Amino acid sequence: GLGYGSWEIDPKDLTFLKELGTGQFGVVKYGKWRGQYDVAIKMIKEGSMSEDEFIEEAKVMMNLSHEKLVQLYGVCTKQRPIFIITEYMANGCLLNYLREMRHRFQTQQLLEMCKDVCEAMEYLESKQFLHRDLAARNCLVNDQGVVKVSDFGLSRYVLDDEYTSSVGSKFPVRWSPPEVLMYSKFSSKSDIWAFGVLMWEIYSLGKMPYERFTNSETAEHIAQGLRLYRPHLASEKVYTIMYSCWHEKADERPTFKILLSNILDVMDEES
Ligand SMILES: C=CC(=O)N1CCC[C@@H](n2nc(-c3ccc(Oc4ccccc4)cc3)c3c(N)ncnc32)C1
Repeated sequence: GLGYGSWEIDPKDLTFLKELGTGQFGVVKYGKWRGQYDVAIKMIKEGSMSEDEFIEEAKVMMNLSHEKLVQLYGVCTKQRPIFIITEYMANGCLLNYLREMRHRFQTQQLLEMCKDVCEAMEYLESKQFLHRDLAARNCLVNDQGVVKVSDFGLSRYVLDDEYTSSVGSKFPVRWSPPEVLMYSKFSSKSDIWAFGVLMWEIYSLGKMPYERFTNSETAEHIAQGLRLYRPHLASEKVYTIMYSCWHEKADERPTFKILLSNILDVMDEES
């Protein structure tokens, strides 16, 4: 209505129902919009984000739409803290979901999680949109067990320097290819590398990549041409797919379209 741009939600239309905890960038709640639509409300703590840049980017993010990508519905920016209003994903963070041994996952379920993420990433790649921090901790799971990609591109607006540079204590070293760790060279191929590490996280039921190493040791391991090795639940064909994401030469890594074709092939062969 009057006073609101197409990317702006009126916070008065929100009903808060449940505290979900603190996610990356701030406190998140479950609620309703206009009494009946389920939403998540992510509250951005003051001083944590480059707010005007994020608001401009939110306009582009609103236009992204894919069934395996968490939908951004709008933002509430007339007050502090600002809110990010998104699709609600009842089963929460993928990393925590993988770590719950009660699920007793079949490998076909794990491969479907990989396919869900790959479809979202093929869509982002088709829009020339980099995720820049793909990992299981940045994927969500809905009430139907569908995994969707979340927090896409958001790292660009984080003000805490410990998260933003390779030399920072909170940088995603374990999901980064050699050219990012050595030279800060981000590209579609650094999202491909990260996707291979995410496939390893899924097939490992949420183990930390390079679980016995520090970040410093991981960077040395990778720079020396060494890699993660095969999770017990991954078949040789699944391992070949994730390993292809880790070629030392970025231009020899597949695209998300190729990875999708490889995953569908294994799904058919392992059906
Ligand atoms: C370890 C506990 C666990 O599960 N957590 C940790 C506590 C909060 C939980 N969480 N987070 C979101 C969410 C909400 C908004 C959002 O903004 C976007 C910004 C840019 C692009 C897309 C989204 C990102 C994630 C979220 C959600 N949507 N639905 C349910 N739980 C959520 C996940």
